[PDB]
Amino acid sequence: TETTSFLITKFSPDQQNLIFQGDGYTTKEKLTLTKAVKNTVGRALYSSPIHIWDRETGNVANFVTSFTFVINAPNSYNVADGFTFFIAPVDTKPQTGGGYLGVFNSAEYDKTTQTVAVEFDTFYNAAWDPSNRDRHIGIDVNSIKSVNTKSWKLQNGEEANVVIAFNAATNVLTVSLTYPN
Amino acid sequence: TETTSFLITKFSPDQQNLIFQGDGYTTKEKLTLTKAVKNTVGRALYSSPIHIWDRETGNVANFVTSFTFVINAPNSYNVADGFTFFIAPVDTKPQTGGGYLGVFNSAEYDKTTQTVAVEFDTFYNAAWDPSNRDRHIGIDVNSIKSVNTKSWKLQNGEEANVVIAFNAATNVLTVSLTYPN
Amino acid sequence: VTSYTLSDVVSLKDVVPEWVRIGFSATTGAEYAAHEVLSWSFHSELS
Amino acid sequence: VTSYTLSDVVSLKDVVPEWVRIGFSATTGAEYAAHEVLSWSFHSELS
Ligand SMILES: [Ca+2]
Ligand SMILES: [Ca+2]
Ligand SMILES: [Mn+2]
Ligand SMILES: [Mn+2]
Repeated sequence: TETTSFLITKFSPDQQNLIFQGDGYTTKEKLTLTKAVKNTVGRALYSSPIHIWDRETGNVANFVTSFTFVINAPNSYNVADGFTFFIAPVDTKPQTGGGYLGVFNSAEYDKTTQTVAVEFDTFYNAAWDPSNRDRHIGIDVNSIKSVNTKSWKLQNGEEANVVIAFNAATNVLTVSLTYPN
Repeated sequence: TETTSFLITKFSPDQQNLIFQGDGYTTKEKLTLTKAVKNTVGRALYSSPIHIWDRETGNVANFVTSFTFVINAPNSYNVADGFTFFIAPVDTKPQTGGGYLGVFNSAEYDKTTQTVAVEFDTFYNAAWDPSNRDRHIGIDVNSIKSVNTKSWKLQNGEEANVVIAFNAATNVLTVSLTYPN
Repeated sequence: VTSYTLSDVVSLKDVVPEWVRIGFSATTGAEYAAHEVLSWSFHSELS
Repeated sequence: VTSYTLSDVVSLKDVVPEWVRIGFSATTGAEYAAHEVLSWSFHSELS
């Protein structure tokens, strides 16, 4: 059996257990991925590699992650790109920026990307986002073109509570986002 | 609040969440620090840095660790050097070998070492080990000359269950070692 | 209280490697916003 | 069952840095033995 757990309820300026990429950094007790500036990318990864499936046994891990995040845009009409929680190879570096969310490089399935992401997408990319043009949550598998999406109304500046859980017996990934009002 | 937790009951051949130093590696689902060979050192560290105290608040962490270890000597009367659980700076590398256990460099107090270790010492080093010559458990603070020791009878090839706990309220470090017999 | 839920089947074993890193990413374009995380907890169990 | 206990006061704040790595070390000399670890768990909580 192998378990990994961590809880961080307030970030420190020297958070040595995180890996920061691009614009990512900590403090005001918070983790900042991007400031409100154009054409940028920030990522933050947990330091320890996680054993998510076992080659010997073929077992796959159950996991749950909870986090609170905020998007703060100058006006709620012009926001861009979005945010993701992602699972990727151990030595991942930032992928394409902008609509690709720093996690993918195409809208076609690329098996070498080897990444699963839960996206909170704030900008409609005609090439691949839902034609309703709504902001949305999406499950992404080796492509920026989600396997499934749900329309989501962004509450600018509000804390969003998210829970993402994976059930190994069923291979079901569940995502929940909750705003207090 | 910040918590870090892990459990490993079977080690994999490529255990990417540990850092290996010297001869350490994993095999037959066990972590092997040293094989039964002369003059060697092996160390294994959990990958993620651990936040043990904070300069901002002055808070110190409570921690507990459980492990089961085995010492297998070809001859039960001729053993040597010992084994330790330790806490050290993030960039820690092997120190002096043999009776220094790969963690210390001197019997004199060296504040720069910044290491606390719990030793399970199997070989009497006349310069600093207890004069009774008994194998012993010890608490080591910046020196190979333990601050406190307890005689221990090695049980060759037997599994030892160890619990080490630190109580931040009192600054007390406790070690327990148990053999099925 | 406003909630959003989404679920789908992902065969993790066929997509990601045996060992992974987890994390967050955020990006901006011509349009932008700050993206911040206030708290994070994670637990995994491999039997 | 055979058990041994030991304790002492160690002012951690004064000896180790704020961030640490934890682990095991073993050594041999002219006399030797294999040193192996079969299981390991760890929990820390910083308030
Ligand atoms: Ca988009
Ligand atoms: Ca000794
Ligand atoms: Mn999308
Ligand atoms: Mn000793």
